[PDB]
Amino acid sequence: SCESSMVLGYWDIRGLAHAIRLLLEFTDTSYEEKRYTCGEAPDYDRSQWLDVKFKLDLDFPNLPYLLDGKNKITQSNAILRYIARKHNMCGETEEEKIRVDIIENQVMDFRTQLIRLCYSSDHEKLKPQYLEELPGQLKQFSMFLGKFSWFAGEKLTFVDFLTYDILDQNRIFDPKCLDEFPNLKAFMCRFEALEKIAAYLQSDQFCKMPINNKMAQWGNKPVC
Amino acid sequence: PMTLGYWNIRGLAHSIRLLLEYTDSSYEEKKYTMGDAPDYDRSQWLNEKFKLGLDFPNLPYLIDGTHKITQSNAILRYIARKHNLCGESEKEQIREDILENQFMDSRMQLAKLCYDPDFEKLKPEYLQALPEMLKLYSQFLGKQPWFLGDKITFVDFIAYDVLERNQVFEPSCLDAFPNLKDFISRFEGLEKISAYMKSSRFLPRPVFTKMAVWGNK
Repeated sequence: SCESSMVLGYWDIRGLAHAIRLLLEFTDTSYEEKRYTCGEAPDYDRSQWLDVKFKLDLDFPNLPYLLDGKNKITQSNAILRYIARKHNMCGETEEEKIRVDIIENQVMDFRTQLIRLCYSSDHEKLKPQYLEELPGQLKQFSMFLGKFSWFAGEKLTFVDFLTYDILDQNRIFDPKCLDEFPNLKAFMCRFEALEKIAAYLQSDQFCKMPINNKMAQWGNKPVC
Repeated sequence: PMTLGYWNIRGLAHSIRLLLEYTDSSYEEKKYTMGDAPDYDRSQWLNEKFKLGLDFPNLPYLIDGTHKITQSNAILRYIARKHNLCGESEKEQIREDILENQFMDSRMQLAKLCYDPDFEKLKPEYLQALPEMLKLYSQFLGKQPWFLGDKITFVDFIAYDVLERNQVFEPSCLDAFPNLKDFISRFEGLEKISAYMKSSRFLPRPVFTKMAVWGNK
């Protein structure tokens, strides 16, 4: 077998590693996972990471990180691109590549706003603003997707895993958001229907993972 | 020819303009002006924003024939591929990906600082942390001429922008790292770059939009 057992290191949180875990699962990539715990008390003790931080031989110590033998990667999009590239899950044609590159950076812009909103102490007063602006962003994703099966056109690429993650989080924040967009809703089902994804989504550990880290003003606790 | 639309600012368009010049791509720029008054009037963009036919309306944007691309990294990767200025081997590609993201990180770090009202008190916080940042980039570069090895790729244009920009923010920052200081020199020393830098189309400053606490205008 492949038996790579590449180690994925990140917090004991869904967060950024969610799209990576899903990609690994989907592509049957043999991996070992290393989860870092955080402090729950006012002093969010993250020493568990800091102790080994400078001992992993990473060029830019960060989380998540992936150690695949001689290849040690950091930065989420670099990890996704890496694994995906190995399974040809990137755009093949110039047109598909362009779409992939736009999506990758676009979901980054989207996710950032959400993270900011969820972690901020002003989360509540800011909440309405995010919501009143939400349909506009979802609108653009629906318009971009159109009649395609995947965001890259008719080919599943890493960007679908990214898009799913952020649309899911928003779905959790406001279940009704995707309703006026039957286009997106079809995408979500089609993605969760993939054998590897479906199995993982029903998995025990998956259910016990918080959306965001303990210091987040939202999603810091395990949900269903 | 190609059209590049962005504010009349250095900002996120810097790396793109440089890349375009280096590759001798025929292009025209559509610069947008922002209001100076309390109302930083962005109508010049907004009034045209949705009439361009972009899937995700945003600045900067590049229109190449039927291709309408947005997002800095997507525009750079497009022109790069168009001129073969990308990493080929998996190793180069890994460096390219980590660096692209890593450099965006640094960019946003400075940006937020310069736009945050508490700039005065936050500046020191940034300055003392800066060295460790540059250390990692210096080490990564090593004794190589360019970040991806011997061949200059699009990643170097992102590098130049963020490193050079930090140097204007604090001239002595790159002194302790001669490695990085020589990079800037070598880059500006490229025939097409130096020529462009003599051109009136340069626009090295302002760094940020008029509403930034530092490097505005």
